[PDB]
Amino acid sequence: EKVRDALKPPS
Amino acid sequence: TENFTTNLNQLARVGGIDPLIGREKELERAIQVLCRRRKNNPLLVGESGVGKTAIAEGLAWRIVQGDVPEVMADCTIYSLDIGSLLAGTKYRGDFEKRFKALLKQLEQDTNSILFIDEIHTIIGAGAASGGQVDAANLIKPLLSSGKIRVIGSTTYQEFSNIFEKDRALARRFQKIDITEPSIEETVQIINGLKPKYEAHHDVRYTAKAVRAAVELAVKYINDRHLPDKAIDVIDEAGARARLMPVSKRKKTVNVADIESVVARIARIPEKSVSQSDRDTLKNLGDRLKMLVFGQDKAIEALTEAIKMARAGLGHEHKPVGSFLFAGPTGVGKTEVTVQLSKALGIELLRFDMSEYMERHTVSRLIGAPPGYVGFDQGGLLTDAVIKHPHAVLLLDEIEKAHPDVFNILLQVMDNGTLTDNNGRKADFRNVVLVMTTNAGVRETERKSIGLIHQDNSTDAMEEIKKIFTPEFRNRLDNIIWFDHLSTDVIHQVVDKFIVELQVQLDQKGVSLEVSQEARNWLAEKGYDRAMGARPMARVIQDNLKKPLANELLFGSLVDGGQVTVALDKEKNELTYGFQSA
Ligand SMILES: Nc1ncnc2c1ncn2[C@@H]1O[C@H](COP(=O)(O)OP(=O)(O)OP(O)(O)=S)[C@@H](O)[C@H]1O
Ligand SMILES: Nc1ncnc2c1ncn2[C@@H]1O[C@H](COP(=O)(O)OP(=O)(O)OP(O)(O)=S)[C@@H](O)[C@H]1O
Ligand SMILES: [Mg+2]
Repeated sequence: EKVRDALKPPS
Repeated sequence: TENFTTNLNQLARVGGIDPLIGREKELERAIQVLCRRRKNNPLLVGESGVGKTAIAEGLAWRIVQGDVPEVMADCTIYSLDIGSLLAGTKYRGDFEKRFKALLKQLEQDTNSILFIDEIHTIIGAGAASGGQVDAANLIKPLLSSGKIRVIGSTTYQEFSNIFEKDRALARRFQKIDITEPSIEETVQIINGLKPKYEAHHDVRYTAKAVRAAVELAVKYINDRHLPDKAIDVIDEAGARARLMPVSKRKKTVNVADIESVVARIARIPEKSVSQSDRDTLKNLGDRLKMLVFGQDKAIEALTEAIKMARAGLGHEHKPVGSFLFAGPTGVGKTEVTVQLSKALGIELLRFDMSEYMERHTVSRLIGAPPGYVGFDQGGLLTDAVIKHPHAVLLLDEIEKAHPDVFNILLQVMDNGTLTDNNGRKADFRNVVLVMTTNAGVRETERKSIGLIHQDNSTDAMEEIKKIFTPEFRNRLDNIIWFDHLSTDVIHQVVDKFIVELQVQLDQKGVSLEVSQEARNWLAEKGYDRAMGARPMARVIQDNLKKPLANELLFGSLVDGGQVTVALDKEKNELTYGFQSA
């Protein structure tokens, strides 16, 4: 259930 | 990438890394793998505490010292902290860029080795948000090429459950098994590390103290492995000196202090019994004889067995004592065991075996019910002894229990160790095992059809043979046959119940006085050889407790007052004087 998340900035 | 990695060579040159004594065979094999054209990645797999990380880190200590082949000289070993690689890799590609940067440094120099402790953690570390691009995938191609050398360290459990699942990664790594050292080579390890522990605690260790710490730990500490199992004592022994006054043996630690530490770690009685214990031990027979009468043979067996164990003549791997108490009703089979725990001030582990008649209930002693998904996968008997290694184990009415229980105790009495389904082993070397059985009670109660009455004590023994298997009975120390209570000891038994009554009465504030003639009258009315001592309690309850109860509640004893009991010879009935206040 616990999953890591990778984000990305717009620019 | 200096933050993520640490140079063992630099760390070893200044502070030290607890040098690696021996282990020449393992290091030679590791260096052989590191000199391979391809797949030159050794993996140090072993149990915990077997020096897996001392070999990899020790290799750096040897390099600076120069005790390595010329091919290994000038090599730098770097230890990877995966926690720092994944420190701030929130944005996509931070981990891959960060991790790949580290590999380029290793490939560029080509004379650097990477040490990854707990290597099983790179199988799912920061791969992606539901992605399969993990660190193991990023290192895999480089490992096969042979451009970089990586030393791994992982336990057997982790290597099989996790590392072995990735067959591709396991292929690259050459498993180098590490084995627990022997007693002789182990003392050499402590001698080499001793200078580091002596300086830290400002103490000195004797030649015999080290030999004893190793041998004693192996004997008693069974949940650890030898290289570290023997350093916990050494390390803890020196700490004791610091806590003690500066003038109190701070300079050196002797063999006596070492055995003290082991006793605390294993929660077992220490050797060199104090004079306090001796007084209690010598008086153990007399104290028990004041609460249980007519069973001196049983008390002698229990006390003597305990004395042999403390003296150092006990069984090597068997328990302190395994006994089977068979006898008529109310003869003190369970009372002597219950009072033994109070005399020794140790926990009583009383298991009623009438609740284990079913076969499925025997799995609870060494495990959990079939198909239990929770966490409590432990056994009542195994966990009890683990919590209380020094205790009295009482299996009441064991004959009622399923025959499987007997098979469970064969290793308890022959080897001293019972293992749970999980695989952990319990120690029964200090737990006094006492069993009680009422086998052949009907044979004794009934009377033989003949002119001459027959003693059916032997019939019970034959029944014992039928119920218990020969293997189970051979392991037992001795089968004590309790005997019927004679008229002489019954007088002592009545005195015991009377004092118990007085203790209950003291709280109410009333003092009871019973004449000697009255006490004898109680014995004659309630004496029953077949029924033992329990009828004596009932006659006292019906005669003494009943009148007192009504008076205490309904009048003349609400407020504490003295009581006196006397016997009327003419009437052959007891008398009482309430005498309130
Ligand atoms: N020469 C030596 N041989 C064996 N053990 C040593 C030696 N010198 C020190 N030790 C001890 O052994 C420990 C290392 O035990 P290892 O079996 O390598 O396990 P580890 O690196 O702690 O990893 P785990 O706990 O097994 S996953 C050190 O932390 C010391 O307590
Ligand atoms: N030898 C004895 N000396 C003093 N009290 C005794 C003696 N035997 C029995 N009693 C008392 O009698 C009661 C029962 O004693 P137990 O030891 O449970 O008897 P037992 O014969 O082992 O019982 P079972 O039911 O036959 S296993 C308690 O109140 C004991 O204190
Ligand atoms: Mg009993």
